[PDB]
Amino acid sequence: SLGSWLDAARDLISQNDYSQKAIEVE
Amino acid sequence: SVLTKAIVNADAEARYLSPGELDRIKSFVASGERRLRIAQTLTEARERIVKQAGDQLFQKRPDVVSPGGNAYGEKMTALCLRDLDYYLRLVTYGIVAGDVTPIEEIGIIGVKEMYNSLQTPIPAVAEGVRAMKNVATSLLSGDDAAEAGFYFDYLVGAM
Amino acid sequence: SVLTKAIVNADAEARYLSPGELDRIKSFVASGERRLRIAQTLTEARERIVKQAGDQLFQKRPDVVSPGGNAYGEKMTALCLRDLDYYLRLVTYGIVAGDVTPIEEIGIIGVKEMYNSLQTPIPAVAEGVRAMKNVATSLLSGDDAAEAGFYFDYLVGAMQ
Amino acid sequence: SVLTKAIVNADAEARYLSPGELDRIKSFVASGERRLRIAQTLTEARERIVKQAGDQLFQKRPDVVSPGGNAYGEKMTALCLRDLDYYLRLVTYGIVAGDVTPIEEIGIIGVKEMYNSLQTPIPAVAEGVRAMKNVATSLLSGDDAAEAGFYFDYLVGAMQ
Amino acid sequence: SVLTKAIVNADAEARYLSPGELDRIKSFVASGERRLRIAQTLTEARERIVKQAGDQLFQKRPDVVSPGGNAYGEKMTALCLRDLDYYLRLVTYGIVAGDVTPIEEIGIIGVKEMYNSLQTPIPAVAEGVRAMKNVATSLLSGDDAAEAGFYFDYLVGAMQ
Amino acid sequence: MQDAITAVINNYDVQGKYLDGAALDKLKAYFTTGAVRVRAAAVISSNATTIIKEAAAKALIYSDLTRPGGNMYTTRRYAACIRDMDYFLRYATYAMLAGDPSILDERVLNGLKETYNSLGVPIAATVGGIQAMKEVVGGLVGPDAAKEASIYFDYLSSGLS
Amino acid sequence: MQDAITAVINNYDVQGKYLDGAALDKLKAYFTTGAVRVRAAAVISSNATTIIKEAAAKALIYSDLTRPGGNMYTTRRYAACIRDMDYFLRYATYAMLAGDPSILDERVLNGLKETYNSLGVPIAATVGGIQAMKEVVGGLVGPDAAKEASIYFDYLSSGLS
Amino acid sequence: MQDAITAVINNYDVQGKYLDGAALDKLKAYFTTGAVRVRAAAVISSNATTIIKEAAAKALIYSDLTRPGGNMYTTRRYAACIRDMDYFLRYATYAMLAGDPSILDERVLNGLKETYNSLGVPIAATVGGIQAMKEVVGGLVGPDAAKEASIYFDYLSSGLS
Amino acid sequence: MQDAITAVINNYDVQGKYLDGAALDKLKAYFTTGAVRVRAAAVISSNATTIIKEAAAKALIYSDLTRPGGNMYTTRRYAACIRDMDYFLRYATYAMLAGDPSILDERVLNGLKETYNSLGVPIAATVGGIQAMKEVVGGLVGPDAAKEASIYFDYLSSGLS
Amino acid sequence: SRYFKVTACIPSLKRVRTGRELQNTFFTKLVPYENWFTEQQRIQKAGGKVLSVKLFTGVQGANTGV
Amino acid sequence: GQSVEVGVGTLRRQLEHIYRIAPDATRSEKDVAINAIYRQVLDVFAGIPPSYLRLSEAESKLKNNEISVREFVRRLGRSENYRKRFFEPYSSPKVVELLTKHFLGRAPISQQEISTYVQILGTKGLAAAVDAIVESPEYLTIFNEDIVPYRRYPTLPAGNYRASVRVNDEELISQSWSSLSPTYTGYQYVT
Ligand SMILES: *[C@H](C)[C@H]1/C(=C/c2[nH]c(/C=C3N=C(/C=C4\NC(=O)C(CC)=C4C)C(C)=C\3CCC(=O)O)c(CCC(=O)O)c2C)NC(=O)[C@@H]1C
Ligand SMILES: *[C@H](C)[C@H]1/C(=C/c2[nH]c(/C=C3N=C(/C=C4\NC(=O)C(CC)=C4C)C(C)=C\3CCC(=O)O)c(CCC(=O)O)c2C)NC(=O)[C@@H]1C
Ligand SMILES: *[C@H](C)[C@H]1/C(=C/c2[nH]c(/C=C3N=C(/C=C4\NC(=O)C(CC)=C4C)C(C)=C\3CCC(=O)O)c(CCC(=O)O)c2C)NC(=O)[C@@H]1C
Ligand SMILES: *[C@H](C)[C@H]1/C(=C/c2[nH]c(/C=C3N=C(/C=C4\NC(=O)C(CC)=C4C)C(C)=C\3CCC(=O)O)c(CCC(=O)O)c2C)NC(=O)[C@@H]1C
Ligand SMILES: *[C@H](C)[C@H]1/C(=C/c2[nH]c(/C=C3N=C(/C=C4\NC(=O)C(CC)=C4C)C(C)=C\3CCC(=O)O)c(CCC(=O)O)c2C)NC(=O)[C@@H]1C
Ligand SMILES: *[C@H](C)[C@H]1/C(=C/c2[nH]c(/C=C3N=C(/C=C4\NC(=O)C(CC)=C4C)C(C)=C\3CCC(=O)O)c(CCC(=O)O)c2C)NC(=O)[C@@H]1C
Ligand SMILES: *[C@H](C)[C@H]1/C(=C/c2[nH]c(/C=C3N=C(/C=C4\NC(=O)C(CC)=C4C)C(C)=C\3CCC(=O)O)c(CCC(=O)O)c2C)NC(=O)[C@@H]1C
Ligand SMILES: *[C@H](C)[C@H]1/C(=C/c2[nH]c(/C=C3N=C(/C=C4\NC(=O)C(CC)=C4C)C(C)=C\3CCC(=O)O)c(CCC(=O)O)c2C)NC(=O)[C@@H]1C
Ligand SMILES: *[C@H](C)[C@H]1/C(=C/c2[nH]c(/C=C3N=C(/C=C4\NC(=O)C(CC)=C4C)C(C)=C\3CCC(=O)O)c(CCC(=O)O)c2C)NC(=O)[C@@H]1C
Repeated sequence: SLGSWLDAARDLISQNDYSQKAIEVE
Repeated sequence: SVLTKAIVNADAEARYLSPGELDRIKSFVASGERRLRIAQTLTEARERIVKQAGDQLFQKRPDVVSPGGNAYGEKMTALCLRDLDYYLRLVTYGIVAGDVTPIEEIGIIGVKEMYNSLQTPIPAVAEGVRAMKNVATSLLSGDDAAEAGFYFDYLVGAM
Repeated sequence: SVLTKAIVNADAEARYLSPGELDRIKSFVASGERRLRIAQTLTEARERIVKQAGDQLFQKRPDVVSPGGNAYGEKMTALCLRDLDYYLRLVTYGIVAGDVTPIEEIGIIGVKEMYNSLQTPIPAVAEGVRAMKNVATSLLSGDDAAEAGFYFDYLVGAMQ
Repeated sequence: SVLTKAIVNADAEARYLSPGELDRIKSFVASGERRLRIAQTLTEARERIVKQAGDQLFQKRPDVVSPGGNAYGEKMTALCLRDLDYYLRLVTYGIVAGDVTPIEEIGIIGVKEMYNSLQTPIPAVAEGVRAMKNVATSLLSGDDAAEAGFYFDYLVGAMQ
Repeated sequence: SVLTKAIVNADAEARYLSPGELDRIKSFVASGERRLRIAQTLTEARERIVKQAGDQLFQKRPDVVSPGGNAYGEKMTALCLRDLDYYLRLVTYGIVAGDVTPIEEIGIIGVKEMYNSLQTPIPAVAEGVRAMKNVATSLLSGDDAAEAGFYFDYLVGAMQ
Repeated sequence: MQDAITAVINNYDVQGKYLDGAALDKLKAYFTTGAVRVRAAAVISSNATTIIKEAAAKALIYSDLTRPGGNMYTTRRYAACIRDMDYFLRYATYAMLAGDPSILDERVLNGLKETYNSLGVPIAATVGGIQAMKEVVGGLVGPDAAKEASIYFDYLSSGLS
Repeated sequence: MQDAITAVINNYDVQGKYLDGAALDKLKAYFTTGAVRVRAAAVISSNATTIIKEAAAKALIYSDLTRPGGNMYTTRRYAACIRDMDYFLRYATYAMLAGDPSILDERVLNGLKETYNSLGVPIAATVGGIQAMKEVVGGLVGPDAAKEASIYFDYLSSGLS
Repeated sequence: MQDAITAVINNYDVQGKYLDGAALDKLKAYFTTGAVRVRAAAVISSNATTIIKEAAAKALIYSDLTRPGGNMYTTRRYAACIRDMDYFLRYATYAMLAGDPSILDERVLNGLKETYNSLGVPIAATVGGIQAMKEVVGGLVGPDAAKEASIYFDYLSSGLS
Repeated sequence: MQDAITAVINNYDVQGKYLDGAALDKLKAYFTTGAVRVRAAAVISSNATTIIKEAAAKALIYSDLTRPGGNMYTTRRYAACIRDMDYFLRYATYAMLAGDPSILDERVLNGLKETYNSLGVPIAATVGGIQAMKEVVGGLVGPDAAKEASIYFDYLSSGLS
Repeated sequence: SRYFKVTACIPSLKRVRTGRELQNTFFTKLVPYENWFTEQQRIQKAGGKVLSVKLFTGVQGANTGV
Repeated sequence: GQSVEVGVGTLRRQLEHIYRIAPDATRSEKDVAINAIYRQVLDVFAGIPPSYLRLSEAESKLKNNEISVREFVRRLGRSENYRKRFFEPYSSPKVVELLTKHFLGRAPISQQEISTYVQILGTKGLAAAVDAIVESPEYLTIFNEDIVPYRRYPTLPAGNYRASVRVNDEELISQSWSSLSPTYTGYQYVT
């Protein structure tokens, strides 16, 4: 079921938005 | 394990174990208690290692978790985390065995084929393992950390 | 050596050295200092070890030092002791190397065939090595003696 | 080439060329004139094919032409176009040969390994070839396009 | 057949069928209708072809139909004709298949060994097949005759 | 193996009969179908990887099989399963060109059930995967081609079960 | 082959479970035994030829087997029998180090019965020879080691019979 | 090997040039010749044994070579010589179809002179035999074919000498 | 092959001398270096792919060699070149652990120059690529390790040239 | 092509070998048809016994496709 | 005075591993032996076959223990990659040298051995020559059905130890299998 992953993953998506960062060469 | 490897070489040469082979077994069994401790620490902190490494990975590669990206969507994101958890469990097995035989059969041979079909990018799975190393290493004593590091590095090499 | 053996296994697998194989190398380098001390002790006591072991062997087997026996006569007895000295030297090399590879190439391959031409009895030779182990063990510390024992045992195993 | 392949199989069997093999050679020589025309068309339109294909590829995959992506930067973008041009040249050689043998030795064997070192994504490359096929098909006559399609398809299949 | 051969080559390479291999299949299926007509013509004229070829062969080689010769006597002469009929039937099968694989299994492998036991001369048999070709060619259209010729030639090549 | 053309010749050779009109009609039938088959085969080869992916998504993945304790758990086993899928697809394509199911029996089907049973590979799931591939293939090839394609996929499925 | 450590790991991997304290305890148990096993193995290797000689004297030689018409009659057969004895001893030593009987099944035991039946080698006598070796080994290794050593010898004997 | 078509391709590929009209003209030239070559090849294959017999009669047999003390004396050596003749004929036929001498260089010509010198095979006689085959072949193939056939025979002869 | 420890032993064995303090000092020297070498080897193995990529970028690629006509032109040849680079790197790592260059002479360097000359592989460029790898490796391993690592890379380069 | 499945047991009667030879001694295997006649002979000369032969692939008495 | 690595030397022994596949064996053990087959018979110096070189159906039958290592080695030689890499570029006498090296581990013993195999190649396949060596008695004594072929430098026949050193240690392959895109001599230096 990956239930722990399902709740943790949405928690992660809500806390931070990846759709702006853009890749950094670093 | 160390045992399996030693025995297999001896059997192939149809001989009893060398003094060198015996010595390696002795050293390994002395290290056993320490190895079990390292594994236990990582097992306990599993959820943290995966999650913090996951966060770093998503920061490092925003694209994967983007509408265009493969990992996009919560279900997909969960699967990527599930994968990280699987790889962490494998590492612990390696540490207690003292070799990669368990790791290799379960997680690296045929790995190229599977991810390529899925279209998940491997030139990034390795990065996730690197990430996991950094987190895991911070929960270990310096000597313990080095031991653990080797196994993490092997995974990165194998991909 | 330990190193040689590890490299050879990696070459066969066509791989870089495994974490486990690297760990084995690490253990060997740590042990090295102790190993050197053990070897030095045996080197110093060599003359005594050979002589005492010879005596025990001759007590164990009167025959070798008898008219029928190969060892019979002064020259022959010396040669039998010389052989024991050679094996002791090899054992010391083995201890520092951490493997029998040095021992094996110099002394255990073709040994049967060599002794058979000479007509020397192989089991007696093995007894002489066992004798040498007992003498060596007494000089060595208990922990040291165990280490030394393995190498002595290998010789006995290889030629019997 | 068709010819090469037929001869090579016969040599291995140590036999003169079969009636069926001879027939296939006859068919190829008849088709040759058509094949040359198809190749010429693509050669003339090459600059256009590469450009149009490139555009489609970049539209389909923003990432390659992005800071993270391999293609990012003018030099890199040029190299990605250069690659597409190389693959088109290979395809033309294939059409005149009547086989992918020319294509395969120059471009498909070792391609994965080369791209993996470069870190270029192989699936993107495949997309670019697919793109090139679509453009090429439009220039070619329907019958011609089918012939040309097979060679393009082979490339796409191999780069996977 | 052409189909069998193409699939077998692909299976050895462990790959799906190449563009060139597919093209050869396409050409063959177009040719097929014509091939069927050629086969039908030969089947209808078979009795005549065998008879005429027999006569020419006996003209070419008086010896075979002589007391020493194998063909001598009615039963033996019938058997020689029966053999010619068998080879003609094989040729028809070959024409429709577009390949000699069917012919080869039934007629060309072990042929030397079979004839050697019988003591029939193999070169004479080849002459009979040549004879059959000449008769068959006359009945066939020039283009058709060329196609048929290849299969006849293969037989002559295979036993020589 | 045996193809449609050779199969006819095979049957006439045991009789010893020269090729006859009825036989010729069977050969004629194959020759008309042939063009369609060639087109279908090229479609399948180009889309082969996708066909396998789609079929796995439909049946194999996100399932108990992929989860630990399942026969497709571990990378090694996952990779073996998709390799077998590829085999089935390739052989079905060969059969479709040939117009004969014999090749499937000779190379794929013979001994497969017994091997699978010893391995512990689940036959039912495998059959399901073959059926899934057929559906995907059917779409790509188009209807006329699909009928021909379907019989070879069905032949594999029946053999396994 | 499989060893004690890997056997625990494999059992947890099929469950998908991370390693737990109960599992750790089994692993810990092996690690304490290990030192003793290594010492035992060295003893056996050094005395291997003697062990076989003593065991043969106890069971095989001075018997009908050695006498004409017996399986161990002729030099070729005598030599083959003591070669087999050496195999059993070597593999039991390997198993004792490993702490797992798997290697015996994988290499020694697999196909042995069938081969023996075709050869005409008498299984009962062979078993007797293995049991004899065990007793001799027991003496050399010492009591603590002997218990561990015994189970692998017993495992071989049961497999053969 | 490399055929005529691939030889053109290779020249352009090292330059990196796409195929051009001048290149296309060379390819076109080959395609007209092609049909003739195929006909010639079938003629040669059917008459292969005869061609070798006639050529041997012209040069090798009834000679000192066949007589005692000669390199083709003894059945073993006679048979080896006719085997070589057959190889030359087969490879020349392959070259004629290909329209390229490369195959001859890669397999037949490479190391042949040195081998012959160690064996003691006389090169001059061998060359003579090749030239004899050419003349016989020329007759069978017919004039248009003969010109093409001749160059490959000549290529072999020059290589050997 | 020979390693540092065995090299000392071999020198004493030809003399017939037992090991002495001077010899022991050389052995002692190796044992201190050893720990560093092990760490370096692990670094190189993990970063092996990267090392080769960087080295190729520095010397081989973006060059006439990659462009048509060049040895590293064609995918097949590109892949061969990076294959060889990986071999050299793996053996250098083995030499560094061993503390002796012997292994390089035996497996890596044997017949290499002559083979390269026949192939047309350019030696100078290869040497350049080895030197490039060394620089990259030097950075990863760190300075103490780098000195040790450098000598083996230099040994390879000198051999090839 | 036709294939045979073959089981055989082979003894070493000329020499005594230390390495494990069980895989050579009892060997079920698949043999191409064209190889079997040679492989049968080989087992017989060694004084092995051929326990079983079955035709895995191919049809009995087929004139073509063989 | 002479050292332990003087004549034959320590290395060539101990670089030789007998590999036997066991049915029970772990995949990681099995794959090391399979890789060794590829590296002896196709001369894969790097020791890990590129995927295009692999043959998968044969590997699956080997991992299933439906075929022997000997039968796998026979299949490899009848393979197309064998024929393109080793038969087609070479001349028949060199083809034979490569056969003995690849299967058998040694240089050809005699000119009489060379002549028999050359006559096979000319009259029958490459495959028929591959079948002959594997069927050969030498093959069956040294490797039988279980052992993967290894490099063995014999010494029993005269001249064979030298020859087998020259073929296994110095004759690296020096020709390109592929004909297309010949490399130009210049462009040696990278600028
Ligand atoms: C995370 C690093 C990347 C990512 C994640 C992602 N994973 C999957 C799906 C699968 N993961 C596995 C893999 C394993 N199964 C095993 O047995 C093992 C070894 C123990 C592993 C590593 C499986 C089987 C799947 C397929 C589906 C399933 O789990 O049943 C997905 C879904 C695949 C898809 O295309 O939908 C995803 C997205 N994606 C990224 O981009 C990260 C780099
Ligand atoms: C474009 C579709 C994609 C892309 C391409 C890309 N390629 C490079 C660099 C190289 N590509 C080649 C390839 C070839 N050499 C050959 O001989 C052949 C076959 C004839 C090919 C196709 C080579 C040799 C290079 C290396 C540089 C050189 O030419 O010397 C790059 C640049 C990467 C770099 O860091 O150099 C790129 C970007 N990349 C993508 O992401 C596109 C999808
Ligand atoms: C006498 C010349 C020397 C001698 C002999 C000796 N032999 C034994 C014991 C055995 N001898 C054999 C030998 C054979 N078995 C066979 O199948 C053949 C070939 C046909 C032979 C030659 C066997 C099997 C035995 C074991 C006992 C048994 O037969 O059951 C001994 C006894 C010693 C012991 O048991 O340890 C002896 C003394 N010994 C010498 O020193 C003489 C030079
Ligand atoms: C000795 C206690 C008894 C005995 C033994 C005996 N064995 C053979 C022949 C063979 N023995 C084996 C067994 C093994 N080979 C293996 O690889 C393994 C596993 C590691 C085993 C245990 C085999 C395969 C053979 C056949 C060929 C060979 O020599 O290896 C014989 C000879 C029989 C013959 O005629 O060949 C004998 C005598 N027989 C006794 O009577 C004793 C009780
Ligand atoms: C007589 C029993 C049959 C017969 C004979 C015949 N032979 C030839 C020609 C040749 N015969 C040989 C044979 C040998 N050379 C050797 O070295 C040996 C072994 C020592 C032998 C037996 C050779 C070399 C020739 C070729 C010509 C030459 O001598 O240089 C012919 C002529 C062939 C032709 O067709 O012109 C004949 C007739 N033929 C029969 O009909 C008898 C049954
Ligand atoms: C016949 C015209 C002349 C003749 C020939 C002859 N050749 C040999 C021996 C060899 N011939 C070759 C040549 C080839 N082998 C090949 O596979 C090819 C390429 C396809 C060729 C052209 C070789 C390599 C040999 C050596 C090994 C072998 O026999 O195969 C002999 C035998 C000499 C001996 O003593 O061995 C002979 C007689 N010699 C003549 O007299 C004619 C002028
Ligand atoms: C890379 C830096 C340069 C390069 C490499 C390159 N090598 C080949 C071909 C071969 N490489 C070797 C080398 C070895 N074989 C061995 O046995 C050993 C030592 C044990 C080595 C290191 C061999 C023998 C070959 C030939 C066959 C093979 O590929 O296995 C090529 C390809 C040549 C060809 O034409 O195919 C290349 C490109 N070349 C460069 O340009 C770089 C400077
Ligand atoms: C003994 C009188 C002297 C001696 C001999 C010696 N030889 C070797 C090594 C080899 N010997 C041979 C020689 C032969 N092989 C043959 O086929 C023949 C002809 C029938 C001979 C005579 C070979 C090829 C080797 C090398 C391979 C092998 O060991 O089998 C050595 C040892 C070298 C080594 O490193 O092992 C020695 C010592 N040397 C002396 O000191 C005597 C004067
Ligand atoms: C996938 C749909 C299902 C699945 C497959 C699966 N198969 C194996 C193992 C084997 N597969 C085969 C089958 C074949 N080999 C062939 O050559 C052919 C004919 C061309 C077939 C179809 C074989 C022989 C094996 C066994 C040995 C080998 O690995 O080659 C496994 C792996 C089992 C293992 O642990 O090795 C799997 C997973 N199983 C599933 O879960 C799917 C339902």
